[PDB]
Amino acid sequence: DKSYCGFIAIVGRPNVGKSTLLNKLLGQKISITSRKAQTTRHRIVGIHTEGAYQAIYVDTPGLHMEEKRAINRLMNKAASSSIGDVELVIFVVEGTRWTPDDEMVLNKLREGKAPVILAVNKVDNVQEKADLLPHLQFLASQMNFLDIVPISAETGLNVDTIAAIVRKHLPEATHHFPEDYITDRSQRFMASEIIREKLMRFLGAELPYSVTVEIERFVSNERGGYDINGLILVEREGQKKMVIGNKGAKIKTIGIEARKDMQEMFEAPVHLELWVKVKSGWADDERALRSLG
Ligand SMILES: Nc1nc2c(ncn2[C@@H]2O[C@H](COP(=O)(O)OP(=O)(O)O)[C@@H](O)[C@H]2O)c(=O)[nH]1
Repeated sequence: DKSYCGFIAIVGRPNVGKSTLLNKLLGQKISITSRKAQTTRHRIVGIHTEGAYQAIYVDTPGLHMEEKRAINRLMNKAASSSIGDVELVIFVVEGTRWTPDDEMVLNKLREGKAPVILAVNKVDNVQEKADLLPHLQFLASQMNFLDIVPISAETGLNVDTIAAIVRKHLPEATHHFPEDYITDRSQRFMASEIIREKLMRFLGAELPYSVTVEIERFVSNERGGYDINGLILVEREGQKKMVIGNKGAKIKTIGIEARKDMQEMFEAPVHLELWVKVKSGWADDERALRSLG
């Protein structure tokens, strides 16, 4: 009748789909990505809190004192307040690709005490579904995995399977964090949050699943103001038009409101541009439209 809270690492070389899977695990209808991907002192990438379960996702396999201290700062807690250890490692790879980078990551998991799960991502993207079996057996001989589960972070295929395992490894404990805590204080992130919020405000009942927001460009001008490029991404074409809305008024208003809330929070000028793109490729009219004024 009490609670569970713990640290779950998500690891794997760049591009295997770590952030994509993280987002499917957080389960927000609108998600945020960042093609900049930078390293923080506390290594928290996201927090999933549902009922009595709080999963704290990090991007290092093990937490070292410097980092527990950074995590305590983030929460504004006395630096000697206790912090547990990574309880489960999600090792992520893509389809049947296997490189020395993949191995460098593996090397640091045996170095640890925590059980490792092997999430074979981009499974949807495998050419000959045959190649899989032999590869998986080769993968399995690399170390004792608690489990091996092929997934598509994009589709959601098997991600619930990862979730359920994660829940199982949360030690009994009080939650560290408040339910909706901001772990990324960067202005760049704050811009995303505002767009996501305006999307949720104005789309209402029509707003689909799997929308993601992303800030392609964040700069300060000479005028001590700001220039921001926002990119809103949707699964299918029909959705792209609900976002733009009848006569382009929907995306027009969203932009106006977001640029407003943005100027207020940044106490500075803001020029905001917003693009709606369908994940699977731009388009002919759109690409040619992109490179303009
Ligand atoms: N086809 C396919 N692409 C994926 C899948 N998961 C992620 N991707 C793509 O992989 C690219 C990078 O994923 P990302 O999470 O940002 O990489 P990472 O955080 O550096 O590991 C993105 O364009 C994703 O859309 C998947 O399950 N299938």
